[PDB]
Formats: sequence, C-alpha cells, structure tokens
Amino acid sequence: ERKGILEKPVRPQSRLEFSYDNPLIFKNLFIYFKNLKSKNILVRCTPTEITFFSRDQSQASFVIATIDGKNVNHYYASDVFWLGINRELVEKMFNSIDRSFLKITIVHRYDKPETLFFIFTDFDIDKECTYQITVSEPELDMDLIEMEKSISEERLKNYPLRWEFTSKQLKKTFSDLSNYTELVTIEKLGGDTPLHLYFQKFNSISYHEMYKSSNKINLTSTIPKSQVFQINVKIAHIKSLASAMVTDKIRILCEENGNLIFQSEMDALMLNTITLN
Amino acid sequence: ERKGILEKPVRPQSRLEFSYDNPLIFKNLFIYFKNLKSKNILVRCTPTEITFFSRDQSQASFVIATIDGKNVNHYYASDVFWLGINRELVEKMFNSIDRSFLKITIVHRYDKPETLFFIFTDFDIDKECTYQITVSEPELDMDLIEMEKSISEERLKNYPLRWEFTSKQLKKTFSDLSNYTELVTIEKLGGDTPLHLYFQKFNSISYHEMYKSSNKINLTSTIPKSQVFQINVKIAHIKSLASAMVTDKIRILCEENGNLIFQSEMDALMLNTITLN
Amino acid sequence: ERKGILEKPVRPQSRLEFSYDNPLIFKNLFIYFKNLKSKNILVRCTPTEITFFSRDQSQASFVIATIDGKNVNHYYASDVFWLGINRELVEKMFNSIDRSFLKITIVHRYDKPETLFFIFTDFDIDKECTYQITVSEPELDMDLIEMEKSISEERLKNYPLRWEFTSKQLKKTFSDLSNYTELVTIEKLGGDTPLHLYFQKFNSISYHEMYKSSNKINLTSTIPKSQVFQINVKIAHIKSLASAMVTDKIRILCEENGNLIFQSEMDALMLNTITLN
Repeated sequence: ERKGILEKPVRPQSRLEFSYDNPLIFKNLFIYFKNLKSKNILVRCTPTEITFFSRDQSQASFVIATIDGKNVNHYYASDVFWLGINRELVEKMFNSIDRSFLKITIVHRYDKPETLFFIFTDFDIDKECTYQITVSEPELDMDLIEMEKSISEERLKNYPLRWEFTSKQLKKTFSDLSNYTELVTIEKLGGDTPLHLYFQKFNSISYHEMYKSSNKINLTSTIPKSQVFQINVKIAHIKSLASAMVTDKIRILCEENGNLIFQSEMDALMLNTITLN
Repeated sequence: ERKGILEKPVRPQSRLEFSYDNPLIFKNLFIYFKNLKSKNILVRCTPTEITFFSRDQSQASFVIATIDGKNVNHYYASDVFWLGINRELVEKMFNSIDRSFLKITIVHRYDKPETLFFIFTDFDIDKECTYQITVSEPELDMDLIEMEKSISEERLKNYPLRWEFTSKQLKKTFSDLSNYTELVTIEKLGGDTPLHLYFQKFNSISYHEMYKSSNKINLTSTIPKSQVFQINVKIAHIKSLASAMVTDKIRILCEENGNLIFQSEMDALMLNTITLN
Repeated sequence: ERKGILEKPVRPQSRLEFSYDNPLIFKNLFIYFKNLKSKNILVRCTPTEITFFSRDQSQASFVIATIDGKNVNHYYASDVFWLGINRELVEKMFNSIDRSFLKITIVHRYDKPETLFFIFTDFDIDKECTYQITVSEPELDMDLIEMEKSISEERLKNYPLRWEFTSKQLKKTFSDLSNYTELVTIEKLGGDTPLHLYFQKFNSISYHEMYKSSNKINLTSTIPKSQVFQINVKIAHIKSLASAMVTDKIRILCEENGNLIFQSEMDALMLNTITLN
C-alpha cells in the first residue's frame, strides 16, 4: 500500500528512492515521448515530487509530467537535483513493462552519479529485473523548465475557451483531422453557441466538426457574447498525445494568441502539454 | 427508423438526400474498392437507388454496388444524374467510420455541382462531422454501366454451376489459393459429384480443394450428367472481395466461357462482382 | 479417437500414413523453423515415429522435433526412410492451418518417391484440401542426426543446472534481453542461492534478472556448494523458440562448457533445441 514521502531512505547512499505499483504509467508516458520524437528527457527530483520535461522535435510543444511523491508507495529525495536521460536508450526498457510487473522502483545514489536504477518485480515467481541506465548531469533548458509556471491554475485566466475530451474522443478527432491536414481552425462565437473545428483544402476536401451541446463536452467559455474566438493551430503533437492514451479524460484550454494546453491527471501522474502558435 | 423514399427533400436545393444508420457498410465497400485499386468511382443517383460502379486496375473485374432507397432511413433524388469520385481522396474519410458514428448522411445540391456532402453523427456528444468532397461530372464508361444488365436474375440461365460461401469460407479458399497461384481450375462433372478447385505448379506444389457434399455449400448444377464443366479463372480480385468482408454470405456463379459472378446482399446493400475470362 | 500405430496401411502403396487431430502443432513448429531461418528440413520416418531435424542459419543450434506414432490418431511406416523438405516451399501451407481444419493427414507412397501428401479436412462442410509437395531423398547431416543421442535422459548428467519456464516467461525473458544484447551470462553459486541472468554494455545499460525462489521456477542444481557456475550464451535462437510459442512449459538445461538445451512436450510432440557455445 501507499506510504507516501519518507523522512529517511531505506538505503543510505540514496539521493532518490521511488517505488510505485502502477509501472504501466511509465510505459505510456515514454510512448508519448517517443511519439514527440523527444531525444533527451530532463528530470527534476525534489523531496516532494519527480518531474519529467521534454520538448517535441519541432520545439513548439512543451511537455511536463509530474509524479507526486505523496501518492506513490514510497518516495524519498535528499534535495533538488537534475538528471538527463537519453530517450532512445531507455525506450525498450519502458516498452518491456507489462502485466507481469506489479512494482517499479527507481533509485539514484550519491556514489554513482551517472547511474539511474530501475527495478521491476514479478511477484508470481520472485523475479527481479534491474536496469542500470547511464545518465548525465544536464545543461538546463530554462525556457522549458519555466513553462511550468505558465500552467499554474492562476495563470489560466486568459484561457476563455476550454472543454474536456475522453482519450477515445481526442484520438478520434485528431486522427480524423491528421488524415487530411496539419492545421485546424478552432472557432467559437461568444455565448451559447457550438464549438467548431474545421479546415479547407481547395479543390479536394473541407471538413467541419461541430459540437452542438457544450454540456456534453464540459465546455466553458468566457468569450464576450458579441465576439468570435478563432485560432489556427497545428495538430501533429496532439495526435501523439492522443495515441499515447496515457490518461482517461483530457482537459483542453485555448488562448487567443493560439496557445493550446492539454492536461490530464490519473492517480500520481499529472501530464501537461503546452503548444505555442 | 426507416422511412424509405421521400416525395420531397427536407432541404430545397437538394438533388440528392440520403441518410442511413449503418455507415459501416460504406467503409467496407470502399475497402473493397481500395483492394481492387479502383482509382475513380462512378456514381449513379436515381429517384429509387444509388449505385456505385468501378473496374479493378486490370479492367477485367466489374463491381456494381447498389443501395436501395426504400431500405434506408431517408432517401430523395430529383432525377437521374452521375457523379465521379476520386477514390484516394475519400479513402481516409470512409476509413474513419467507426462505432461512434450511428448515422451517415449524403447530400448533393444543385447550386454546388462539384461538391458531395458526407455528414457523420456521434449522438453520445451531439458531434457532427461534415465532409465537403470535390466531385466531377464523369465521362461514362458504358461497358461498365451495361455490365449491370448482365447480372439480371433472367440473364443467369447460362450459369450451370453455382454455390454459396460464407465470408470466412471465401476468404479462406482464396487466401489459400493466392499463397501459391494466380489461376485456379474449377471443375465439376455432371450429376451428383464433388466440386473441385485445383492447380498444378510443376516440381514444387499442386493443390486440390474438394467439396464432397454439394448440400453443405448450397451447390446447384445443371451440367448435363455425361459432361464435365471446367474453367480456369484468375483469383486476385476474389481475394480483395473476400478480405473486404463486406457481406455475410456470398453466392458464386460460373459460366462455361469462364466468367465468374459473386453476389451478396445485406439489408440495403447489394454487391455484384463480375469477372471475365 | 486415437488408434496409434497400425500393422497395415489403409492404402497399399503407402510407405508412410499419418493422421492427427491437432494440426496446429505443425503450424507452430514450422513457425519455429521459419524463425530459425532453416532452409531445408530433414525428415526421418520409422515404424514408431516421425522426426523433423534442422539447424538454424548460424549452424550453432540443433532442433529435433519428434511425433510419437502411438499418440496420434493413425500411424503407419514401412521402414526407416528419409525425406528432404524445402521449408520455404511449405511455409504458406503450414501457415494456412487454422481452426477450420480438425485433421491433418500425411502420406508418402512408394510409386511417387518425390511427393509428400498433406491432407487437411474441414468437417463442417466436407471440404478436403490436398497438397502435393515435391520432396527429395536428402544427403544426411550426420552431426545433426547424432545430436539426438546427446539429448537422452542418461546423457543429461553433466547438466548441473536446470529449471522450467512457461512459454510466457521464456518469451518475456529473452525478448527483454534481445532488446539490448546478443549474449547473456547465466550464473549460479552452489547451494541455496539465486539464479542470475545478466549483461553489461559499457556507458549505456546493464541488466540483471534475478530469480530469488528456486522453487517457483522448478530449479534443480548439483553445483557443488563452494563453486560458481557461470556460462556466457547467445540468445537469438531462444527468442525464436519462445515467440513460436509451440509448447506450454519449457525445461532449460545448462552445461559447464556453455551448451544449452531446451525441451518441451505436448501430447504427441516432443521438441528439443540444443545450442552449442
């Protein structure tokens, strides 16, 4: 069961000690990172939580994934420190997580600064699988790191349009769009009106997705009644986020200069994706 | 529920108005067209039904797919007119049909002669997806069109050999054959005898499929008792028809100069495939 | 039902007559042969059983698959004779075995020395599928054939380390390993100790699989208490054996000069894989 944040580490050379009984979340998160073509993952460990940061290849999307120490089975970190992980190196490791593993344990030791330990346990046969992954002390992408500030509950006022999609709905919408376009217009008139997602390709195909019941997608709008909100957004990274099916239910927030924020939470994991322009 | 053919269109500029609560049939039919490497689909709309015509790439197979107006939820057409659809343009649209869509609506308007409208509805969340597809007024392949006459119930006398396969059986037989050959011999002696499907590849492999019980595959024969019926037929297009699993139960008819007709019906859709030589 | 070995063949020109009601075993065995990149299969028929021999492409692994006549539905062979089968020729035939076939029959006739007959029966519709496969009188790989002697119950004394994996466990272990390495160290200290599977790749990743409960994997050891057993083995062929999921439960035996033997039995089939170095 879940004991949360510990005052002292079970092992003594431990700078980080983490244990969690849903290792499948790491698999799906790293499938997301693969889909974004992230080459290197930035990791911040603090005494209260571990955060994974990355950009997509186009550098336009920012991903921040937080795992809350108080909501995992065991958590200890001595202080604030950073690690760099080559994503390709760990891809197959995280993809190897399946139903046979009921625990993931992560350890980082003072006396082995370039190693990160991942331990998977199969309890049916007392099998323990230990990975020693070479990691580095990373140069910090400060723009990426500070994007976290730009996703506080308080900072989300200038987001006049927001709604929720299930994983299935998000995947469907952006798969359907991606079939024919890289760009989509999001439009909504002020007031009690439908949400429009649409595009036009001259002399071939135009497509229009209209959501007639705001209530059914939990849409909230503060668009002034007489105004039209209309932004044009890129959808590549959204397909990635969708397919990765990491969550359950995804909150989507739009801002008038075209930034799009996707948020989902599921137990200990909080996933944020911010895409600009 | 199903209201069939209407006297007047709900919308007024409508030359065609079509609605149907099993949109999955369009998906499977267009998977068939893709498998046949059809580049362009010919469409005839009349006040009683809509028919889709195509040839396969080899031009040897003729496909005629009819959707009966009286058996759909809503149908209206002003007169007889023709439309041409680029198959590749609409491929992803039709492939996007899934369980979330409970209705497909098709509209063609007088004042927009180069547009065909496809509307899909998700009733769980009041989501409406509207495609505007560029279409053309087609030059008519008259040989293709008149192949329809060559599939009337009356015209099927000179077919002395016929039987039925389930979708599963058809797929199995022509997948098994396609593994090793492009051509198969169909042979049946007059009288109460087994059906043979077979081929020979010198110094590698010969294969023989024998159906010992005519009753179990609903075989009917008018081959004179003392005669042998034997034709050699190409099977590529048949694999396509099979894999597309559009139907349930497929009637197969053979003629002595080697033409092969496949027919299946399921609610509003009637699918005919004629292959020559 | 199972009548076992017959004194006389139903047909009279038969040198071999074989029938069996689990044809799926042939499919999975030939998937194994495909995974090993076996080009030619050696077949020994005797009056008591039929044996399939092959090497993998690297020639380091030896596969011996025996089907016991007394445990099949019908078996007859006149004497000891050998056949050679091109694996690629028969690949699609064996892959075509599915749920619709409840019987496989194999026949070899005196008067047709270069033909091997495979007959599959679908009893739902009285359909009989007969393959005539060109085969040859093979030059004998005597090293391969005599590897059978090196797998007698008696010869397995100098195997001080052995345990059992389910199909799922074997696939998991060698898929996990194959992600990152071609070679693995198997290590076990004498006495009541854990089994180690591990490797090291400098400056990227090391991996260690430890089995803490010998009982749970049915491990038996005769390693002297004060000694360490340690061998380095190649794993490619093991992935093949695993994925082919031919069995249920697989016995693994290790010898101090690095040979690894895998054995599984399921009804009439006994499968042995010996890999050297």
